[PDB]
Amino acid sequence: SHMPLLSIARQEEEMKEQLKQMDKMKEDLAKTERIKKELEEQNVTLLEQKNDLFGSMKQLEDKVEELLSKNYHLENEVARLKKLVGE
Amino acid sequence: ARQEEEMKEQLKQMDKMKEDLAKTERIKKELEEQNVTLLEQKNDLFGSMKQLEDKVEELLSKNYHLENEVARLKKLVGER
Repeated sequence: SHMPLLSIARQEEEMKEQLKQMDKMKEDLAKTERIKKELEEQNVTLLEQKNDLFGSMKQLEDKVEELLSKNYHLENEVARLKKLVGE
Repeated sequence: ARQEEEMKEQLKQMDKMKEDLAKTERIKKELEEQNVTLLEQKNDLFGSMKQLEDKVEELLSKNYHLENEVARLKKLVGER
């Protein structure tokens, strides 16, 4: 209250306003902590999932490299065989 | 004076409270940015994953065709 209060009354109004603001902070903290913990857990999971996608990525790049080389060698054999028969 | 002391104690507890909250919010926002960046990196990886799988399927099918073409040609040439 902004009305002119007497010390005895202002004091009581101030103490109530403090407990209130305190409970508000206790609530803001509890919620932020909860959200913080869920974020920790999720990031751990995401990181683990990302490292797995990287691992799969590599296996595939390798598979592609292996197939690209067998492909070129095949096109060269076809060209060699074709020229020999005349196509 | 006695009530003024009760006020001070409440304030010391309050300061500590704001301190724990400020700290918790700072770590939280940090974790949020790390969380969004990871989500995006995971999305990137999926998209690149598909491209590669398609390339593999394509190369595997060309490979088999080429092997059949090489087989056909050898039978004509006499090679074994």
